[PDB]
Amino acid sequence: MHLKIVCLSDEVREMYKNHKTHHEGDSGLDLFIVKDEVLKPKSTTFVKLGIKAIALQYKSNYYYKNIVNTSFLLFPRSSISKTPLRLANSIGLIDAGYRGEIIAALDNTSDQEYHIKKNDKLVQLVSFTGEPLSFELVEELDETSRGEGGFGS
Amino acid sequence: MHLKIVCLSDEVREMYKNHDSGLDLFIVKDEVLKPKSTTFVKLGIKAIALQYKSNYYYKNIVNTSFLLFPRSSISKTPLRLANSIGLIDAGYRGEIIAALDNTSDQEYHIKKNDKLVQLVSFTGEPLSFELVEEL
Amino acid sequence: MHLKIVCLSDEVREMYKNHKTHGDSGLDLFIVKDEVLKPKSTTFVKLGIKAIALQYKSNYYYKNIVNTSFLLFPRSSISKTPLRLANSIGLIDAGYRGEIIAALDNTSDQEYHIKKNDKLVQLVSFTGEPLSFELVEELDETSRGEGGFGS
Ligand SMILES: O=c1ccn([C@H]2C[C@H](O)[C@@H](CNC(c3ccccc3)c3ccccc3)O2)c(=O)[nH]1
Ligand SMILES: O=c1ccn([C@H]2C[C@H](O)[C@@H](CNC(c3ccccc3)c3ccccc3)O2)c(=O)[nH]1
Ligand SMILES: O=c1ccn([C@H]2C[C@H](O)[C@@H](CNC(c3ccccc3)c3ccccc3)O2)c(=O)[nH]1
Repeated sequence: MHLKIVCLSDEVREMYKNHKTHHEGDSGLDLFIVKDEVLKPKSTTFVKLGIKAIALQYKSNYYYKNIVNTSFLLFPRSSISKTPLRLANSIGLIDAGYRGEIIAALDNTSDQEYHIKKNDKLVQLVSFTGEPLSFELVEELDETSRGEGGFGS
Repeated sequence: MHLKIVCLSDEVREMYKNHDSGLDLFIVKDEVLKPKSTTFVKLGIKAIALQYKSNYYYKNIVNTSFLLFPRSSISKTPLRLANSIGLIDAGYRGEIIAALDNTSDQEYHIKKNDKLVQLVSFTGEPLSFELVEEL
Repeated sequence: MHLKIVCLSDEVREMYKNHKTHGDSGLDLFIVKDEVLKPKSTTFVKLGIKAIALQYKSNYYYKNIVNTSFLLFPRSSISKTPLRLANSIGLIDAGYRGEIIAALDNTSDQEYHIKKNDKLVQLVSFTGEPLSFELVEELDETSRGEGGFGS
């Protein structure tokens, strides 16, 4: 599976240009926390990840009664387990047509505020097939304004 | 992936007659979830999933296993799916149930027509469905 | 999907030789020793096994049998307990050689006793295809694979 990722700021672009934990073969792509943020105790926070993405896979014939955009998954990283933060929707399902910012809905199970920091890695993108992932940085996902493409401001 | 769905009452049939990687499932009856609880919420349907046969390593159409995901909008409630993602094995013929944890210190009211969970294929392929009398 | 499983003790080998729970999409994994989980805690519970998953090679877009990634799911029956899988679903990458661990949140205000033979989690293929398994002594020639020259 190949991800095309639009970074929503120069700061975010710099993070993904120097991605330090992605290796050839990996089934998950770590995503960064992109801004220091305080998560309220016993709360759900919709944490913006500063990127938009599409996933590309080979077309397949499927029962329903070359390369195509496909749905993909947002998993917690195993290392989230040492924190009090949990993914509210368990596993995120990003449909093939979504052009919005990728968000992690994080439950803070602690009675204390939780500080997340730029460069923390709490979630990862994954293919439905679990196949190795590649990615590249692009300026737009498609021609639409939500896709960050097309004419004008 | 194609689902054949048995609705377990005419009220439920009505909901699915008047109903993409996930197929939203409805809460089919108003219900109060106790504070700090797990409730097995019955969804009033049985279902089998059909996909093309594949050669797999071990040791035309087949019924296959499928998944029960939370909807992303569950996040806006205090309810969480207890078993994370439900696995419905190919052999299952029972009613589909969502095990919902109410993390609130107060009771939570779910209503008929609420959509908290969805059925998903292992491949994330588009889903179709039809209503049947029998699996 | 076919799993090659290394059991890390004879006690664990005894369990998997006599499985009893296993065309199924999930392979149940055992709790392998009695353990007490503290209240309001996350415990990294060691499952006493290492495992590689094998599938037929498939062509994938990226810019005969192979090692493949696989998943650690809670069992549906975990729902009746106060235990929850901290990371939702575990992702085990192709060829991973460490002991498989279940990170379990005890959401109770009471300590929770897990017991040898309890089944709380299961291994699952990304395709949901039936699973087979066999017991092996090593995954590869490396010490982390439990193989190769000893001492
Ligand atoms: O885990 C997910 C799952 C889906 N989506 C995409 C596809 C979905 O179509 C979209 C839903 N946005 C919701 C929202 C709800 C739960 C988790 C994330 C996002 C939302 C955004 C901002 C505030 C409050 C809720 O996000 C996502 O970004 N992350
Ligand atoms: O999330 C799931 C996972 C599996 N199943 C199917 C296939 C599994 O083989 C089966 C387990 N049924 C149990 C049960 C226990 C926990 C969560 C859901 C369901 C049950 C049966 C009767 C009453 C109340 C609960 O349900 C399901 O309906 N939902
Ligand atoms: O649920 C999972 C997911 C991945 N892994 C494998 C593949 C992952 O690559 C690996 C992550 N190991 C971590 C760890 C952290 C949380 C939960 C489990 C495992 C670890 C354990 C003990 C000490 C230090 C770290 O475990 C696993 O054993 N169980």
